[PDB]
Amino acid sequence: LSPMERFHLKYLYVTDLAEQNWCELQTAYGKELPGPVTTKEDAWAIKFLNILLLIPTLQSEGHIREFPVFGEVEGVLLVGVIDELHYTAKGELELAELKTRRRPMLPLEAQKKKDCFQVSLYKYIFDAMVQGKVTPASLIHHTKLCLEKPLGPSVLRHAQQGGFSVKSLGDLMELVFLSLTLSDLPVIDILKIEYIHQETATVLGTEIVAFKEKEVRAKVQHYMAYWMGHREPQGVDVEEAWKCRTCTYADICEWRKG
Ligand code: SF4
Ligand SMILES: [Mg+2]
Repeated sequence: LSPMERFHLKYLYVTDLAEQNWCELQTAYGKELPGPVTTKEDAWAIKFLNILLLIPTLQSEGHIREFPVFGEVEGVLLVGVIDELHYTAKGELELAELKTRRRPMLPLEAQKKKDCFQVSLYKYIFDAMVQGKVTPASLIHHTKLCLEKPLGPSVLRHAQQGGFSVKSLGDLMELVFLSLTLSDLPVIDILKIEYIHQETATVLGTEIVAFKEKEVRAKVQHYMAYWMGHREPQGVDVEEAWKCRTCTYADICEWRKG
């Protein structure tokens, strides 16, 4: 029985893989020992209507926030939300992820590696979306969305308020696929992480992620291999054994003992 089946998971979040970069075993324990008026058809419809509104905003106002992303990645559906997207002064599409720290210390290199992998996943999924690699069939196969169930009045409220007339959920998805791929949306050019002190608003550092598609794909194939149940989960390396000093599951983790 695969972890996705054991933990009753049908898709994953981008942060689930980011926390998996910190420790795969700690992430596994987090899903095993954790510590309805709307419908999944309605929730995804709201996500689609947000996209249909954000695409022209980014292409006209040049700046958007909270852009949802999704797509099948190595047999697993990965879902995420981009903090910020905007065109630079040179016409480059830049992604911004803001990290606030309560203490004014520089971020750990292990924290930077985890954050670099999170935004690399954002570009990985976003680029696949605007280039026509994410179909409505792949989402329906993974989310079990029933297309003939009519959308609840909460969504038609959220919709016609913006002027658009929705048909069924299937027609809503086909317009999203059209608007993602045929509206001249480019690939994300710049991946930018910014670390800020919460109080004094001091810049604690700024990373510009050097995106390499082959390395990103290889790391994803390795991580998704565990979730599909093809290999045992791994703990942290010995040089990063300090991660278990504060790990919730350090008292029953037999990797830290072995
Ligand atoms: S104790 Fe260390 S190796 Fe074990 S789950 Fe926690 S962080 Fe991972
Ligand atoms: Mg964010």
